[PDB]
Amino acid sequence: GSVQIVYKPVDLSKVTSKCGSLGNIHHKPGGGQVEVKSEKLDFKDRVQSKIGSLDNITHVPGGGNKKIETHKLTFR
Amino acid sequence: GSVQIVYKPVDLSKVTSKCGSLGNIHHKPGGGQVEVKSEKLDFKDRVQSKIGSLDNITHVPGGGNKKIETHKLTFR
Amino acid sequence: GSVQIVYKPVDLSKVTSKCGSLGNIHHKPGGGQVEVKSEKLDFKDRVQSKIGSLDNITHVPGGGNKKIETHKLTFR
Amino acid sequence: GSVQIVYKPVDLSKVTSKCGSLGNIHHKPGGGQVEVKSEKLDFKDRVQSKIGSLDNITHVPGGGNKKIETHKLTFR
Amino acid sequence: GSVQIVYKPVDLSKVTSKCGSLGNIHHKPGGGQVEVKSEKLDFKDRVQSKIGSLDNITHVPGGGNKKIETHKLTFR
Amino acid sequence: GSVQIVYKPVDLSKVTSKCGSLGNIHHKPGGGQVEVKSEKLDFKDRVQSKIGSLDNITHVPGGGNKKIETHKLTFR
Repeated sequence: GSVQIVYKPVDLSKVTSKCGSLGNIHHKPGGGQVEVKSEKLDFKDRVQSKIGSLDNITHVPGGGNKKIETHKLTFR
Repeated sequence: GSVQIVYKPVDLSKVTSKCGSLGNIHHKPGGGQVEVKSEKLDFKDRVQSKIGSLDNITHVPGGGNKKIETHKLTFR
Repeated sequence: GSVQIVYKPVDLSKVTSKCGSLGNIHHKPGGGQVEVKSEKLDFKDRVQSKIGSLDNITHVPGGGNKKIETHKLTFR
Repeated sequence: GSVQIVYKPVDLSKVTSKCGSLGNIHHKPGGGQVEVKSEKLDFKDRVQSKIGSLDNITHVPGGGNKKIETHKLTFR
Repeated sequence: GSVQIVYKPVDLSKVTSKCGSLGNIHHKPGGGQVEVKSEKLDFKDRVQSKIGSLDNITHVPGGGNKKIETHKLTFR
Repeated sequence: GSVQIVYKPVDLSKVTSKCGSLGNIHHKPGGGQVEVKSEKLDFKDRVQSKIGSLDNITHVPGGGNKKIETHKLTFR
C-alpha cells in the first residue's frame, strides 16, 4: 500500500555543568568478609552476574554528564 | 507496495562541563577476605561474569561526559 | 515492491570538557585474600569471565569523554 | 628482741584437665575501622598502654591450666 | 636482736593436661583500617606501649599450662 | 645483731601435657591498613614500644608449657 513515514526528531538540547574546586575527598573502607556457597551455576542467553565481591570505587569526574538516546522505527 | 521511509534524526546537542581544580582525592582500602565455592560452572550465549573479586578503582576523569546514541530501522 | 528507504541521520553534537589542575590523587590498597573453588568450567558462545581477582586501577584521564554511536538498517 | 618466724606453707595441690577431640573452631572477623586523636601522651612509672588497636586472637591450648602463687615475708 | 627466720615453702604441686586430637582450627581475618594522630610522645620509667596495631594471632599449644611463683623475703 | 635467716624453698612441682595429633591449623589474614602520625618520640629508662604494626603470628608448640619462678632475699 501507499505507506509514507517521515522521521525527523530534532535535538538542540544541552546537558551542562559548572563546578568550582572539586576535591578533598576521602574513601577509607574497613575491609570485610564475604563467603558464597553454590553447587551448580548454569547461565544462558544474556546473563550479567557478580558472585562474591568486595569492591571499592572512588569516581570523581569533573563533569560526569550523560545523554542517552535510543531511536527505533519498525515497519511490517 | 509503494512504501516510502525517510529517516533524518537531527542532533545539534551538546554535553559540556567546566571544572576548576580537581584533586586532593584519597582512596585507602583496608583489605578484606573473599571466598567462593562452586562445583559446576556452565555458561552459554552472551554471559558476563565476575566470581570472587576484591577490586579497587580510583577514576578521576577531568570530563567523564558520555553521549550514547542508538539507531535501528527495520523494514519487512 | 516499490520500496524506498532514505537514511541520513545528522549529528553536529559535541562532548566537551574544561578542567583546571588535575592531580594530588592517592590510591593505597591494603592487600587482601581471595579464594575460589570450582570443579568444571564449561564456557561457550560469547562468555566474558573473571574468576578470583585482586585488581587495583587508578584511571586519571584529562578528558575521559565518550561518544558511542550505533546504526542498524535491516531490509527484507 | 627474741623474734622467731617459721614459714612452711605446704602445697600438694593439682590443677588438671582431660579433654577429648578439641577442634572444628572457626574465627572469621569482618574487618572494621578505628581512629584515635591525641595531642600529648605523657607516661611515667609502670604504665601499660594500647592505643588504636584492631587485634584478633585465636587461642586453643590443649590444657591452658594456670597455677599462680605469691609469697611475701616482710620484717622491719 | 636475736631474730630467727626460717623459710621453707614446700611445693609438690602439678599442673597437668591430657588432650586428644587438637586441630581443624581456622583463623580468617577480613582486614581493617587503623589510624592514630599524636603530637608529643613522652615515655619514662617502665612503659609498655602499643600504638596503631592491626595484629592477628593463632596460638594452639598442645599444653599451654603455666605455673608462676614469686617469693620475697625482706628485712629492714 | 644476732640475726639468722634460713632460705630453702623446696619445689618438686611439675608442669605436664599429653596431646594427640596436633595439626590442620589455618591462619589466612586479609591484609589491612595502618597509619600513625607523631612529631616527637621521647622515650627514656625502660621503655618497650610498638608503633604502626600489621603483624601476623601462628604459634603451634607441641608443649608450650611455662614454669616461671622469681626469688628475692633482701637485707638492709
